[PDB]
Amino acid sequence: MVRRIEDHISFLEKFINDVNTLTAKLLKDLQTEYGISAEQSHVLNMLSIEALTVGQITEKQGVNKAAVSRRVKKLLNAELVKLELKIIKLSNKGKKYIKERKAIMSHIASDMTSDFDSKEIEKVRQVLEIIDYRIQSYTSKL
Amino acid sequence: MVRRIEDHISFLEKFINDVNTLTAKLLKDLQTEYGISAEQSHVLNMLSIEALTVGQITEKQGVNKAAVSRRVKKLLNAELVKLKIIKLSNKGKKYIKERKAIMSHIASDMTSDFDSKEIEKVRQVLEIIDYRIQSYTSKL
Repeated sequence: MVRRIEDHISFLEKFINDVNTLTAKLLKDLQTEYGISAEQSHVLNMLSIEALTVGQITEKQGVNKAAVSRRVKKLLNAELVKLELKIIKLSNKGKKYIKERKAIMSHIASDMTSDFDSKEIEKVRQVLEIIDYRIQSYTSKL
Repeated sequence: MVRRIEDHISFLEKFINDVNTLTAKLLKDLQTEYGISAEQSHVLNMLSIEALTVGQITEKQGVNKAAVSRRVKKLLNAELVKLKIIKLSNKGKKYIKERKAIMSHIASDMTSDFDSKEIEKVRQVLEIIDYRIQSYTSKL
């Protein structure tokens, strides 16, 4: 079992890099055309799901109390995000951006899974949901 | 069905960020113990797979023409990397094995209660996806 989960782990690290490498390539032009970097794009993607504060973002991101403060002020100056700890939500324009990001992904994902059996995907998705639940739970403890 | 594939992509992205988040917190002390930052640790990660040069590294990495050359310099001076042809040293490999031990122990604990065939089904689905992604980034 040792060489087993270790193989799964090695495999998942590779799958994650390939997903990141492919995502960056498919979004280079959009970010280019919106004047934002990959890093700022990943921040808009986090806020497409829930309104966050520099505090939250920093925890999920990593060691960047200032690098986050900067990136967020830059997003505010580009009017891609807005305020209401502070109320950091997406502006209408950051939403247009997220809609054009989803539409680009959704499209190649669709063509890539058109043949999958939804009953099988559904079982796989439940398993990953439980693991996701345990990762988030463990992240909370310590 | 377009709102279902969107849900899957979002879930998939959320899963990946949760893993990256957890991975960062689990390794901070070890990275700290070795005198390196998370970003220099990513360069070791790569070199753990295959010996590379600043060429391969900058690409996969992404946007980083000289920010990568720097992290390498620091790793080279730390004696984790070794020299063109950039490889890991026996000290760099000791960091990767200890990294592997921390991750493997956590991953197996979160997974020990699953049926081996359930995990294999997940593995097969992800392999087919990774197959198709590599095949795609291959084209353009």
